[PDB]
Amino acid sequence: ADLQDKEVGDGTTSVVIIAAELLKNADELVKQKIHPTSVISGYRLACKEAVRYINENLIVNTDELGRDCLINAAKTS
Amino acid sequence: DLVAKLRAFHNEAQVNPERKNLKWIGLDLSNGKPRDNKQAGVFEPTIVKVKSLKFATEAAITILRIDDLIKLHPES
Amino acid sequence: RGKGAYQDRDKPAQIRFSNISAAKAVADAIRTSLGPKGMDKMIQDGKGDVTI
Ligand SMILES: Nc1ncnc2c1ncn2[C@@H]1O[C@H](COP(=O)(O)OP(=O)(O)O)[C@@H](O)[C@H]1O
Ligand SMILES: [Mg+2]
Repeated sequence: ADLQDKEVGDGTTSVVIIAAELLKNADELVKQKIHPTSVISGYRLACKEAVRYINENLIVNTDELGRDCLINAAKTS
Repeated sequence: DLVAKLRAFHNEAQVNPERKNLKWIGLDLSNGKPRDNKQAGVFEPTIVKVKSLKFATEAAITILRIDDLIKLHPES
Repeated sequence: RGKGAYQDRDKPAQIRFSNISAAKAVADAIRTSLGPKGMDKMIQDGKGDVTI
């Protein structure tokens, strides 16, 4: 959480919650005799593909919105 | 029900080429219904989500790699 | 002929067995972390330092 705060400044609670849920589900998989290497490889692949999908389909350019985008982002924060 | 409705909307967005505008549908916490968050002005920097995902994945991988703990008793 | 040296003292055998048992215990302890499918160990010192 401290690293997330230092490097980004927002989403500090979200990263902790996501990491804890990821660890819980990974342990649930491991309890079914799924090897931790397979779980780690799957997590890495899913993270890479999620980043790719976010960058390719879920981004909105701020040049088409103007000053209102900055105000909306600040309000959301 | 709210998460199910969100998942249904996003599934429709992903499987229907003409319903791609549903990607922006998020949560309207005041009324408890799905809402177009891009039109509602609910925005976050992309770097926040990307770094959150990367850091959380790395932390989960680091913790998951452990299978044994040795806790030495303090010498004092 | 028949019998040989009696070997009255039993301490050398006990010492050898204890050394072997300790070495085997260490080997079995660290066997789990071998190969691509071996997982890391987590060690916490008395001072509180943690290493994986
Ligand atoms: N007006 C809003 N409508 C719907 N969701 C929102 C709104 N404002 C913030 N959120 C969501 O609430 C979540 C929690 O953010 P928050 O906990 O405040 O950030 P942090 O994790 O840095 O504390 C964010 O992921 C954001 O998407
Ligand atoms: Mg925030």
